[PDB]
Amino acid sequence: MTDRYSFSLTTFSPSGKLGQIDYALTAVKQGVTSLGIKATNGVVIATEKKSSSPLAMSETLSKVSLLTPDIGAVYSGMGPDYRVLVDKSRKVAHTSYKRIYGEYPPTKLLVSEVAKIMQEATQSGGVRPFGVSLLIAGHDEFNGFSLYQVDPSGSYFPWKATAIGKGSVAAKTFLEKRWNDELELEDAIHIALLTLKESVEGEFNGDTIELAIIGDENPDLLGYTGIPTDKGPRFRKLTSQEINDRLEAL
Amino acid sequence: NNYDGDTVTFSPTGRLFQVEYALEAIKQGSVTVGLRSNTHAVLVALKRNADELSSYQKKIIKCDEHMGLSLAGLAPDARVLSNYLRQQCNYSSLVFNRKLAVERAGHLLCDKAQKNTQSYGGRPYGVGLLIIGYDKSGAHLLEFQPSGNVTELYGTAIGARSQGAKTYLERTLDTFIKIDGNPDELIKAGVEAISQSLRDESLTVDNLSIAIVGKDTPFTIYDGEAVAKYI
Amino acid sequence: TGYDLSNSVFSPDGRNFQVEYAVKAVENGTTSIGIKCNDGVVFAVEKLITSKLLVPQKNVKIQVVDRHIGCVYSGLIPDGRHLVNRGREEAASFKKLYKTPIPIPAFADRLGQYVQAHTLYNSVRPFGVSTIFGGVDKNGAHLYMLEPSGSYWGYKGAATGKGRQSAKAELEKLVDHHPEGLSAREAVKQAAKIIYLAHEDNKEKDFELEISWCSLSETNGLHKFVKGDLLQEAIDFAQKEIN
Amino acid sequence: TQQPIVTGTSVISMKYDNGVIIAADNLGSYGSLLRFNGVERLIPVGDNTVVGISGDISDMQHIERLLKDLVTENAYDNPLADAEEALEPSYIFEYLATVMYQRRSKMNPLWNAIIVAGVQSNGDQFLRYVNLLGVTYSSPTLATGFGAHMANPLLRKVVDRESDIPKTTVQVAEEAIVNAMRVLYYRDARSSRNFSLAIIDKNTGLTFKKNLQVENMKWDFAKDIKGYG
Amino acid sequence: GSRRYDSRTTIFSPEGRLYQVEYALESISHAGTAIGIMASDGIVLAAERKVTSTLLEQDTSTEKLYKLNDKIAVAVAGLTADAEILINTARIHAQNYLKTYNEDIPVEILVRRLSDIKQGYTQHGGLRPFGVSFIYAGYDDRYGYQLYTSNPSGNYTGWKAISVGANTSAAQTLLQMDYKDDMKVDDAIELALKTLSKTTDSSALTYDRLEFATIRKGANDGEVYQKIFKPQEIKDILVKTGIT
Amino acid sequence: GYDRALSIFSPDGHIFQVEYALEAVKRGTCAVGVKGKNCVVLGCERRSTLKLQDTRITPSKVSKIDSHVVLSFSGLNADSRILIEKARVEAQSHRLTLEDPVTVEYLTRYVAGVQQRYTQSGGVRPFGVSTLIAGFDPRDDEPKLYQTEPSGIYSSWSAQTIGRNSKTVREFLEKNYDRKEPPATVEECVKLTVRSLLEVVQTGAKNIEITVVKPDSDIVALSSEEINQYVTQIEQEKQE
Amino acid sequence: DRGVSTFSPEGRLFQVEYSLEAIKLGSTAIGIATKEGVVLGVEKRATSPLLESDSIEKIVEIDRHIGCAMSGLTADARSMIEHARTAAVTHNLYYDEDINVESLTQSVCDLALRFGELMSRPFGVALLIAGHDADDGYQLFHAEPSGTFYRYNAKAIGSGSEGAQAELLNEWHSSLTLKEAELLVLKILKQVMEEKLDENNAQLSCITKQDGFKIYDNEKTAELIKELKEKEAAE
Amino acid sequence: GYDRHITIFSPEGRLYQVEYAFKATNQTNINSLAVRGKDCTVVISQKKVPDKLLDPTTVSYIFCISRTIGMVVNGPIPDARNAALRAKAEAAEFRYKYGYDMPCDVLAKRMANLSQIYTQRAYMRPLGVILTFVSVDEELGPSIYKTDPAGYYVGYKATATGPKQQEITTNLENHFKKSKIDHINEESWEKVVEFAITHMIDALGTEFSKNDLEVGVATKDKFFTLSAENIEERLVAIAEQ
Amino acid sequence: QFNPYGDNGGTILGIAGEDFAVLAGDTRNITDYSINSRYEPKVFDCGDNIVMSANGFAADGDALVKRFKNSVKWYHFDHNDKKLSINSAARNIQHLLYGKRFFPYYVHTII
Ligand SMILES: [Cl-]
Ligand SMILES: [Mg+2]
Repeated sequence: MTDRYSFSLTTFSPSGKLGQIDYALTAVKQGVTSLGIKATNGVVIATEKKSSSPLAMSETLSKVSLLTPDIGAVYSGMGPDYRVLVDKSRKVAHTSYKRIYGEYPPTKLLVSEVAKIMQEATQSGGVRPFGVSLLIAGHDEFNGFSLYQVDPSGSYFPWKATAIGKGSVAAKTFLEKRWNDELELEDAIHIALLTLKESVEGEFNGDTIELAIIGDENPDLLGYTGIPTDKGPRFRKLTSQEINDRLEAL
Repeated sequence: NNYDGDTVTFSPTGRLFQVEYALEAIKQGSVTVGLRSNTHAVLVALKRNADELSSYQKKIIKCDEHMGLSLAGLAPDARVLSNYLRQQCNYSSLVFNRKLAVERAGHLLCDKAQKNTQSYGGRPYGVGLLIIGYDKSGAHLLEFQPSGNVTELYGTAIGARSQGAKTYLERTLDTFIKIDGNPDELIKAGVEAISQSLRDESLTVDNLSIAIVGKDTPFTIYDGEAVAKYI
Repeated sequence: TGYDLSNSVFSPDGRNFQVEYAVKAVENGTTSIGIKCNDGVVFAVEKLITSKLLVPQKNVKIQVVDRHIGCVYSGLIPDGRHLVNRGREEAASFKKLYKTPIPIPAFADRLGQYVQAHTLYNSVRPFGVSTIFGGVDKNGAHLYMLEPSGSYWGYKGAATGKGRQSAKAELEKLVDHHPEGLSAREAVKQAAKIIYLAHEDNKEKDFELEISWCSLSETNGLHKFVKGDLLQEAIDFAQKEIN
Repeated sequence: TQQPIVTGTSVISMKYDNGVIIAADNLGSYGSLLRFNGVERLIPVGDNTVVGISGDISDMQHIERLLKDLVTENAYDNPLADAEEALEPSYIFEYLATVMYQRRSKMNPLWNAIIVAGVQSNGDQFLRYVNLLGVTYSSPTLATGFGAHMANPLLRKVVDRESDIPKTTVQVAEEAIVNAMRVLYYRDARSSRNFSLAIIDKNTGLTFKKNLQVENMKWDFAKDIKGYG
Repeated sequence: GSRRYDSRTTIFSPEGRLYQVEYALESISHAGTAIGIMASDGIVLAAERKVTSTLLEQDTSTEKLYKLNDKIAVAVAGLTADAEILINTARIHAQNYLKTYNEDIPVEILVRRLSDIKQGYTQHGGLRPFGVSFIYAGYDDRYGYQLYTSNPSGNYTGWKAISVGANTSAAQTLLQMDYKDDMKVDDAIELALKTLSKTTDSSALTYDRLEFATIRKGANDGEVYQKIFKPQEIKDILVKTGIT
Repeated sequence: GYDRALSIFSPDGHIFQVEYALEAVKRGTCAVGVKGKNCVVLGCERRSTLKLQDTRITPSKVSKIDSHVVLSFSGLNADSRILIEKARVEAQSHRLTLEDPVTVEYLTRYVAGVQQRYTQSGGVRPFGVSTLIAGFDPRDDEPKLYQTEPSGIYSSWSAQTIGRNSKTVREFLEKNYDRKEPPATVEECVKLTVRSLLEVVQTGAKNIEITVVKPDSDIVALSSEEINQYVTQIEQEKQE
Repeated sequence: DRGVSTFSPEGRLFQVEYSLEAIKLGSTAIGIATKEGVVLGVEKRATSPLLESDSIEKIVEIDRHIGCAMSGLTADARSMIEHARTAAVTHNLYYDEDINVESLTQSVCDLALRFGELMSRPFGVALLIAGHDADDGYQLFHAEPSGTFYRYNAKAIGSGSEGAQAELLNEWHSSLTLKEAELLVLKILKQVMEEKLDENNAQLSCITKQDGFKIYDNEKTAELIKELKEKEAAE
Repeated sequence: GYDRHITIFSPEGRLYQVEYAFKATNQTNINSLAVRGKDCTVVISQKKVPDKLLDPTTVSYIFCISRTIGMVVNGPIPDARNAALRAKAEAAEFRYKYGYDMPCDVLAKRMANLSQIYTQRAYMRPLGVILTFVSVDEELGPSIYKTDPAGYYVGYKATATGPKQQEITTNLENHFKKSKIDHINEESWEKVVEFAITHMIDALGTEFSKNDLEVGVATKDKFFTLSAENIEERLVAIAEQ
Repeated sequence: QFNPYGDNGGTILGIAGEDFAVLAGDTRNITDYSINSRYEPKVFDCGDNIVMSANGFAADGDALVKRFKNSVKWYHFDHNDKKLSINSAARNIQHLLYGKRFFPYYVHTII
């Protein structure tokens, strides 16, 4: 046995293209649409819960994932690749930061670590790139609210608002017309729901849409009282009911 | 064809071509004969020279006081396999105060050769061996192929033109098995057997190589004027 | 195409062609069988006499694992030996940790997982043998047959090699005609017959019969070779049936 | 490096004209506590060898398992496993001696003294000793622990040198062994009355005697002994 | 076995060229242009962000210009993710040197170390090379202000003015025409922006499409300051130099 | 680890990876070595395709391995740094254990050994570099000049050139260098080295580098103006 | 591509057979064994007149009683020589004696087939190993990259080998003197060399029991070349 | 075209080896079904013994992973047993390290993560199996979680796997559209097994004897398989109404 | 604490004549005040006309002799059945002993 694939499976072609990265981006393009919008007092990330079967319980499949109490992530592309990246991202937030500094990493640095893992799958021996693009939203004390995109190459870029996957080209145009620097969080959620309706074919409700925010601190979700400086997570996943309430004022 | 690039690949008819190509190296090698009675076991080997200035390549290797072999094919591979036998004979003596059985020696050689036929990167051994020995169950003769197949025989031959000597032994089977307590007559039968594989060349004093092991006879090799008696 | 050049590659059918090619090496080998009897198992094998120069009864093919398991195989003989060596390591470590001798189903899976592991990577070749094996444990007699893919099942009777179709037909008759079961001594006799009948596929060269058995009453649940008078009796019974 | 916990006392043995005799009691001591009263310390290997072990019992049970595995391993691909290629006493001893010396050389000994008694293929008597240090020696009589100090002197009166072996019958040899076991019971504080005895003869084979007791004991003279002066 | 799938990333062509290095250089030629200009009183680093969007958060964005320590910075051309791997290694090397000798690492030593890492990927390991070219702008007390470049081959060279990425042929000709040895930082700022303005594939050069940085001894007295320009500060210097 | 045999034999008995490494050397800028009676000179070509270069800080072509030995090269620049580093480490290791600096031959033998090793080790390609190693043995006034190549063969030379258009400058040296009477002075040796490069270089401006090594660790690099005076004097004699 | 340890359909290792082709391109080396000593001679073959020919080292000392000549990719020989020297010295350390010439040769040939996917390829160089020991006297061996070694009364390797070997076939007899052997190597080298043979483009050496292994001076070889010329003009 | 031999992306962003591993899944020609009751989870699978020489008691594609977790496999037996051994090892290790019984959904995730690795790492091939894990979880109650060669997994109200999965899937969909609940509203597991068998008969259009089926049942604190005689009693009850 | 060494007593004597040599040793083996054996051979014929005795701790003594006998066997295999001379045997034994310099063979050896 032994892993005898010690060589790169991603290489430069004569034209200077890294084929496997391009092909990974193609897989992301086929993926279901997900988006992110940044407001003055928050960030929203959203996607469609494309259920593979109606017998499947789509609540058990989480496309929007908490990475830290103040950082969340959504994807477009290959779901299994995303799931393992979330596991690695959660762990690296502890091993390379919280166990050293006693606090959770700022959004930009956690993104940097996730990017590094994705870059290494593009150069290391006997592996293919990750077939996902991530949208990571978060807050931290000194940088405030932020939203980042991470691609299969390991490249990452900050956004005011963006979309990835199936109908990203149309969705980004829709966001350019609606986005301004004076948006409140509720306004950004409203725009997110409007944008996402265009790329969804079938049912459009709280059970088929997954949406989370990075906003105010939620002391009710902390699980303990008595420490004034601990005020709770800024990441909150919206319920099915909370989404449907905002679809009436749509 | 497309399935002979390495030893890890079966062909569509379930053949291992790299092993078969290693088997071909034996057929190119010089002839060697093995035969035994109930008291003694004999190796006879036709040594091959490069030219008239060169020496004749040695064919027989001693493994222990009671065991040794003759080779045909890649000589360095025989050195590796014979060295392994020397160690295994030696381990048996040191640890268990026990002379290694010839049958068990065959089993160890089989398993060593097998590992090189199922793994990537390596290659099969390119040599065939005839192992003789005398242990607690009497005289023995073994034939080793680098496929892993080891066989216990009364007599045999391997190398180029080995079929002639093998047919002779098949006729003489009933006679030479009965040559008990007479080492010279058993060697005579082996020399007469290897003669059935000669063409153009004949058995000279520096051409012929003989080895014998038996009841009260340690494994000894005869070369030079020691084999003139049998020419 | 090219899906058959490397082990562990799925073809567009969902097949591993290298494993299927290993089966061809098994089908090319000599006939070997296994019969499950009332309180044990019997193993038998065809040994082709390539030449008069082969020493009779010396080139033993059937192998013992621990003291209660017998193993026989058809195909590449060295591959079978390698698998048995592993089986012996597995049985030893089991008995080391758990004290009791390895049960037959437990032992079957140890071989099965090891053979299956040789279909997971292109750095290794699949086994070129189908192995028939079994014995007696605390829950009684068990007979198994294990293929190059790692696939194995329990059997009432089992056969592999060049004369497997002939053997299988003969084994199927025994299952139908004996629903209550077969005795150990009967199974030895029947095993001899089936190898002799299966020898029609290898009729060019004459052969040597080799039989072994594990029985609770006849061998105290230990693996033993059939020798001397009991072997000759089974040969005579076999020779009488072909004529 | 360890210390022995549960231990077995003397193993005693001797040669006679046609074979060898070996014996050992059935006690497992836990320091001064006579904890376990049914411990077999003579372990037969085939029909031609008996290995007698003293010292640490946990290590004895490990050695017992090695010998059991040795018999299994010898039978593998061996048609003559019950004949010409059976395990000899000399093979079993050399194996153990190797293990004992290797273990002392890693500073992790099997805390035992071992006597291998048996008869070879050619009828020759085999009797040899090995211990935790890998030290080996042979003699017409051999004993471990207290047996070395008390049994050997008695057994050496029967067979003093090599030439006394053909003159010593099995009846005389067994008698001497049984008497030695009684003396050890009188004088060893970590011994028991119950013991096992094994005879390996070139003609009659292996005879293994269990549940033997020390008998014909002299205690009556104790009644007359009064005070300390 | 596995050999079948090996691209063999570390071999020579019949002409004695390294295939993967040459192809990595082809990749870099499509990246946004980065320019470095060295003056007597400082160094300028200018670089063009690739076809941006109005929804990109520019003030928190960094794709081109990175700080290695207080005295050394780099402009990137190529795969950003590849660059960040090397950048972090270089930052560690600088600190290792500072811990060992209690002096800031000389610019060339840092450059040589990174270049040797790149070289290794071309000679052994069977991995693809880093698709990155760097411009190093730095200062030390031995050689003063220094500009270097390195590419995927691991070769590095020193420069008075240099460009990497897209349209380097055109950019280098324009720099070779207007560069003089007695030039000052304020003049070099103007040259760097004028060169990018002419070589750019975009319709017009604006603040949102640029990253800019200076290394000046314009730091109060006998010390060196690194200035990574803010979006508004790039907008101001574009008006000052008369481009917008 | 990556173990792939990149340097292997071909049916005609050639190792193509080693031969292709020589083609990389052919592409490299020309380097020349000439030994006089009491000195060795190393000349090097600088391609003038690169202006706006900072010559203060740009890696110089000639590298000191120790105070008494120098190394120049033709081929891949990045590859040469690895050989230079290893050579410098071995020079200090030799001083540490033998209590004497390396001989020029010993240092050459070491570097050549490294180059050879990379032609039959798994997972590695040969160095695309040939070197000229020059200097003086400790307490010895006999000039030394050696050459190495990717295969790992090495040898001593009265005069030698490597790199692009080296065939031409070797032609020049073979007719102009007399063994019975080598360049007796530093001047004569430098002049012959500049003359040899002027057959190939283009302009005699910043395209020629010259380094003179004398006995007892006396190594100096000539400046632009000093070399320019040789360039001037050569062509003024040529106009006749 | 294909394995480095692959067998051909004829039963030969591709890489070993290909390395033998590289050895055919190498410069000529000749060895002759006599009862008075073994002579070793090589063609230097300088690629240019500016190359100082005395730095061409194709004859090498392994120990006092064992010498060695090479032909083929001579850079590959350095690690083989290193191992040979180490094996010779190590055996003297372990056994307080000289090592047998055969045993030294066998140790060198054990390296040959240690290649795969250990070194990445076989050696591209053949060696003539000459020496003396008490048991078997004066000996000459031919060590190949196949791992095989043959003893020879006389042997030529390199580009002019088959022509030289045919000449050695006729000329060698069991009563040759050392002086006769020296002239014979020079004669056959001169026959197969491209350039005209002299003391600067050819090199001689020998091994005797008394004096051990000695590389001949250019002045000493020059006299033996002059002695050769005169005796050929004598008939 | 070596992008079809190992798990690297094709130009369309596809992994052909993964897709072909899905095809290997149906090589056994066996259909399985899983449903949830109030207090239980039932799994049924077709059993086919084509050879008379086989011991039918050893032919099985249902595995007892832990005391609480059961696993049915759709795919070749060697890969099935590979997955079974690993799942057993993982479930035991979990209990040792974390002091409580591994949940069904967590084991599914773990095996799915392992499967994901085989789609990303080149030297390891995907296993040609679909794994359906069943239990009565102490927190989530009756649970069905299914894993495939892509590394995908999800919870199910009910599920079906095999060549004729679509027919069974649609049959189950139509039932849950009527009842408007996420489970079989039934007290006893015996009747939930009867439901499972009935709806398989309806979907496939085939009758079953006691030897044609294989049944696994998960309850609180144990998973077990039914004997041929236990299945016979189930078949009798179906026929009598 | 475990003591890996012991003392088995015994005495040995080697004398070199003009054209002969003798190596003598008593046959008694002991521990403390007990006799283990009255006849336990201590001087051994090792082949090639060499006799050897390693006196002191008998386990180490037996190990050393066994390894030297083995070294003679492998000397024959490796060097064409050449006779191992007494001086060569002596140097070889030095290396066997010094190989365990930091965990010595507790013996005094004579050949
Ligand atoms: Cl996991
Ligand atoms: Mg894979």
